[PDB]
Amino acid sequence: GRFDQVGGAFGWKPHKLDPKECAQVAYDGYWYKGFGCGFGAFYSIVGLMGEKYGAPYNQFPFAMLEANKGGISDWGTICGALYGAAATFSLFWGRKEVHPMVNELFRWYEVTKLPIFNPGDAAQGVKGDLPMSASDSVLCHISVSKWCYENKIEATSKQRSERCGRLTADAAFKAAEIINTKIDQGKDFKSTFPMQASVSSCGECHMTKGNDANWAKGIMDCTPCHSGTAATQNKFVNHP
Amino acid sequence: GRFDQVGGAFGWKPHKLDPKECAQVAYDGYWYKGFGCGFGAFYSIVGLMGEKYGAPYNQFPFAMLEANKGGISDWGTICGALYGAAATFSLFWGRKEVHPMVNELFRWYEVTKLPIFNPGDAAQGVKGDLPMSASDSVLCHISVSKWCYENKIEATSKQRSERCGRLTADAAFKAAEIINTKIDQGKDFKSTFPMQASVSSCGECHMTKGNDANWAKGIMDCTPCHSGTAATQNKFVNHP
Ligand code: HEC
Ligand code: HEC
Ligand code: HEC
Ligand code: HEC
Repeated sequence: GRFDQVGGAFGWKPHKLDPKECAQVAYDGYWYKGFGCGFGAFYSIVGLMGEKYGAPYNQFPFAMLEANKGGISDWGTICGALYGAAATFSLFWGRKEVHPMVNELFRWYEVTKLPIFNPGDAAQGVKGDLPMSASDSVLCHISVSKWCYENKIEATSKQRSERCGRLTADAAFKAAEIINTKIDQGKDFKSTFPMQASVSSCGECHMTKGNDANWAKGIMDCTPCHSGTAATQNKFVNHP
Repeated sequence: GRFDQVGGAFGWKPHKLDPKECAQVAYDGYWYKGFGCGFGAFYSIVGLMGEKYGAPYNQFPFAMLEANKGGISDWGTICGALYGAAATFSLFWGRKEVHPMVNELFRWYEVTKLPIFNPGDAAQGVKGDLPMSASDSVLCHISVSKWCYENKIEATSKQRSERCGRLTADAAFKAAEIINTKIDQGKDFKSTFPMQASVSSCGECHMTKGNDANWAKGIMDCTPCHSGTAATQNKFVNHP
């Protein structure tokens, strides 16, 4: 009936992946027809399962993930690579089970200095080395803008598009490892990245049912936006 | 070949839909197995097309959209309803064409007071009117938290669960209108919502090629985060 689907909800069969292969295809996918972060990462997971094991994986409308490029048509929201990777988890597991998987993928992203991946000369943007940094944000605007600012590189530069291309690979690689670990540990799976400090402490009031201050939703690290930093001071007045 | 898909990229045949139908369906879909905002929205478009026209629409793994519940596994990033609705656009059109569609849907969401949709006695979460407001953000965290704060409503209440359900309906409604208009107008589609003030004013420096300060990526309204409001001041020291 209505709301149901071919194969049932979360009824696809997961298959272990080769993280190295994934990082690679994700990076390549990123440049393909200029589809981007979401497409490359998504494809490196479900796309590779399709090439090796056929249906249902190979029946997916892959380019739909172009939607996530630039945090969804340049709105700079969720980093496309992150969505593309986490979305695949929902093809196999449901809400309760996917939560710790995305928590690990997302918390890892906030703290790890990236990119790590290097295509060598398979580089389609700029060959070379790129500065690494921890974004402390799963949001594209924050991740990209901070890095460009800090490194005096333009968000239009071939470098930042090379950077996002490599990040797609790192996220693909990490997501792949998480999928593998999930297949192994079954319903025992646990995130290896503990809850963020700010999330836990602020959460005491803002994310605890019954609390008079329990208004907030979202477990992104609170630090970037709620720290009174120069960046978050009023830029609409006296801002050269 | 690798990276291609059944039907070619953006190869689906779009069909006009009834906005009021989608709104109703999206609202139901929202509660179905607790799948949420992204599931209802996406389904009310592609799902209905499946029910009414068959393959390929009816072949889609709908439950994957549960990935988006609560701003992606409770992370509070892009609102599930917005992503779910926008995603559908990429099944029929390429990024060039989709950009103005997402721009209108997202801008519409920022400036419009919601929710509008009212299931009356058919409310599946909690019956009754709900306070409306413009979020100024396509991010579930800012949208929800600010609304709970300003109305003193726990983010864990049925009231807010009901609000997000209604919001899903509004989003689905608007996306259908956009899709319909896009079908009629073809390559001449233009968004009714213009670029936000802060984005083009701040963008003059930050999102313009060649300018030293060209570091930012993202066309979200800059006001909530770069205004030095009470909210963005340091909440880590002397708070509350
Ligand atoms: C409970 C002991 C709290 C902790 C821990 C933190 N906050 Fe809080 N916050 C609390 C209350 C009761 C209130 C409202 C009344 C008031 O004191 O003004 C707030 C309000 C906020 C706001 C609103 C804007 C403001 O005026 O400050 C924000 C955006 C907010 N709190 C953020 C926040 C963050 C991110 C925290 C951790 C770093 C944090 N609060 C902890 C109660 C408590
Ligand atoms: C930036 C992307 C943010 C992150 C990460 C977190 N919050 Fe936030 N929060 C942000 C803004 C710009 C706003 C809107 C403020 C406004 O104009 O109303 C909010 C709002 C909240 C609120 C509600 C009170 C309010 O000022 O509206 C709370 C209680 C809050 N945020 C808490 C908070 C905590 C505890 C977070 C970490 C898990 C968190 N926010 C992250 C921007 C951002
Ligand atoms: C050009 C005339 C600009 C306009 C208009 C705005 N910004 Fe800006 N910004 C510009 C420069 C050259 C710099 C360099 C540092 C400085 O203070 O001179 C910046 C920097 C920022 C920053 C980060 C650095 C900081 O002050 O902490 C942010 C967060 C930023 N700008 C945001 C921003 C927004 C939101 C604007 C509109 C309200 C805005 N800027 C306009 C140049 C120009
Ligand atoms: C909140 C959800 C945000 C919105 C909407 C916009 N920006 Fe932003 N911006 C925000 C944060 C938390 C940061 C990181 C600050 C840090 O600690 O480094 C940024 C960063 C930028 C930058 C880079 C410089 C920097 O301070 O790191 C710029 C130039 C900037 N933001 C500009 C800007 C403009 C013009 C926006 C609207 C189109 C905009 N930001 C929205 C948070 C958020």
